[PDB]
Amino acid sequence: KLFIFTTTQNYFGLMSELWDQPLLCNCLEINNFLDDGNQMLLRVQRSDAGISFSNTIEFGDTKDKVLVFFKLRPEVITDENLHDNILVSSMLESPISSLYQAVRQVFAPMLLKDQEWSRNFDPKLQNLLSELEAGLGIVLRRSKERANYFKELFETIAREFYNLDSLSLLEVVDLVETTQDVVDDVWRQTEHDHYPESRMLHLLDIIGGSFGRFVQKKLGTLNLWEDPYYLVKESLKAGISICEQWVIVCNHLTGQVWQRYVPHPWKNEKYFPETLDKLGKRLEEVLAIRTIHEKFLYFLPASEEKIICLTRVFEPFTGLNPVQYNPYTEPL
Amino acid sequence: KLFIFTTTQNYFGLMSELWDQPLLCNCLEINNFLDDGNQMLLRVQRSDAGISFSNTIEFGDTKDKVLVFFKLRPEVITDENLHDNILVSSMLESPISSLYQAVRQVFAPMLLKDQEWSRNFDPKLQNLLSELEAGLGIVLRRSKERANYFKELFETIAREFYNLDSLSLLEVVDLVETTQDVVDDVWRQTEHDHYPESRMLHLLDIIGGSFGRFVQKKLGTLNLWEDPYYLVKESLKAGISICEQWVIVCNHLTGQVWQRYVPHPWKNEKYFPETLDKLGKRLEEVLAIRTIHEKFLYFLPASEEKIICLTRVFEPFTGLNPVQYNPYTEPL
Amino acid sequence: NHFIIGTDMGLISHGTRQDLRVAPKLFKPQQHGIRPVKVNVIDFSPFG
Repeated sequence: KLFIFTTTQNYFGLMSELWDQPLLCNCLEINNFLDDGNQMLLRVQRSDAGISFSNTIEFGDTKDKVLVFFKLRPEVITDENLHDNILVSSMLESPISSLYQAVRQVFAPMLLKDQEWSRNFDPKLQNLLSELEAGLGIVLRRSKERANYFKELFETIAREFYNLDSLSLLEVVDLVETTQDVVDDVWRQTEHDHYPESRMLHLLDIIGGSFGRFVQKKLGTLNLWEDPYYLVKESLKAGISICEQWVIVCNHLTGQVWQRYVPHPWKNEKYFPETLDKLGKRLEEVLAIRTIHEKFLYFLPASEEKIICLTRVFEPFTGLNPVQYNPYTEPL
Repeated sequence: KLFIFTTTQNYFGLMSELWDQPLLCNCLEINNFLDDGNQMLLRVQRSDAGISFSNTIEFGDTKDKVLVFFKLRPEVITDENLHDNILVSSMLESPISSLYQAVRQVFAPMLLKDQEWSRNFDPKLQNLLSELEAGLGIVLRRSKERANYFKELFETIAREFYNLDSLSLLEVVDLVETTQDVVDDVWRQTEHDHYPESRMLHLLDIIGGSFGRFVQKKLGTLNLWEDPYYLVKESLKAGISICEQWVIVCNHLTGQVWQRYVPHPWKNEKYFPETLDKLGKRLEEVLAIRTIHEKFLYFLPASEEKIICLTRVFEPFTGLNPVQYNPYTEPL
Repeated sequence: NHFIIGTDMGLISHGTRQDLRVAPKLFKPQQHGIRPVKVNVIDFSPFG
């Protein structure tokens, strides 16, 4: 209640001591931060002539400045000064600028200089930080008869595509085939030798990633844990077919489209990151597990004890790969 | 010339504004920080009755607290407020530990939370941050049958240790008994004569601390003052049972194994902070107060007029029964 | 599927058939030591 408010004033408002008037609703979150051996963080934000503390960190703000407190010890030692057991770090509420400035200004030069000779993985961490801040810096700094035709043609296709969430899994299994064909056709030598590479790849990347987000959402609405697995199996298989079919046709057709219909600089090469591939495998593992369980169920009198007990043992295991999965912590 | 000194005072020294007397030798490095478009950083450290400002980052000290200033703009704009263009970040004297926690706590949730579902190129940033925090964690944490035996016995119970959130009070009681037996076996020197005394003592300390925090975590959520005395005392006593049993068993059995499984110089010594013991006393106090009130109600016809007046005053007292009983603040 | 078993050592254990980790606790009065009372009759209250 001394360091927490003092730092708040120092960064947000008047660089001075706040009056000893801890008569705010935010005092509870402060007391929780100090006393609760679990609350290793505390966010503070300046409100309209007001101060707001909260253990929860939120990023709805556009470009505001916030400060987060970080605890060293499990619990605060009240007898000791409230600045000898707590760290502070400011940050901007900007998904691009905050990471760029934070990494570039603080982390990259810190690791470069502040390195112990006996510690490994330093040169790898250094390379990672460099590549990271570079990409952020790039984003942070960001006849009309043919142009009009191109805009109208591809804008129509894009808008027809954008109504994707309105389609079920059993239908998009076929859309992946239609969309790949029509998009590769319109890119052909129609009004110009070749449209600038910008949209040539960007539209396909949006379409591919859009299928990813589509399947991720739709498989979640199947409740891949409940009793009506019959319908789940049907829709799940469709989700896999969507994921795999798009990747296969992309990798095959690209090789010939850029050689036969549009004289695109790339030849006999692919473009698609194939994030659908991992999503498809994820569902395949789920299907295999559920299928095996159903097969054991037919033999329920044989393995009754195992089947009943293991169902609930494996539930917290499945909870390590939730619906709408992204393989960014795949080792878990 | 205000923010740099004022912030240093607020974090290192007296929580007040430094008099406008910039007559220190360190003022040159401060002035360079402000005016030099190249020096984007300035570290400050409080020495023995001294303050040292320098862009140079060092880790010669063991466990001191330092702070580094960072600019957003190449040069300070003196016209604008001197605290709206400068950020700070504190750190401990560890070139690896600081980076690990800073990245994990700040960047990992920042990108994952602060993301539009339709925005691309973030998958790359995600992978980069994943490898970034991974390498930092890996270094920070850094015949064979001996080590393998230890690991097998550890993992037998570490699954729950690392995932206690999913258990409940009754399971915790079972865990206390279960864990003691499993770790006791680790002292056995029959698979291999080597036994790492320091590893066992360290592990027991870690388990005690984390486990203790867990118990009070769960207990805090009960809100042990509500009208259903029946449920209050039931859950309350469970917390006490966990606290007493864990303390008694861990201290007694540890003192035994030091001489029985391994004929070590140690025996009959305490190796635990007994945080649960303090928690148990606090729980007993809450039970006594809550119970004696219920007893008054049971015998209410004896002093009904008093219970009514006592209830009205009891309420504002009960408002002062917080959770996470930090012994430093318990006098309240 | 649930059942309890008593022993001469003065304790009664709990268990079941299907899921053998539901609540593998034992029953004991508010006593200490052993008290091998040699439990000889067990019953169940025929109510909810």
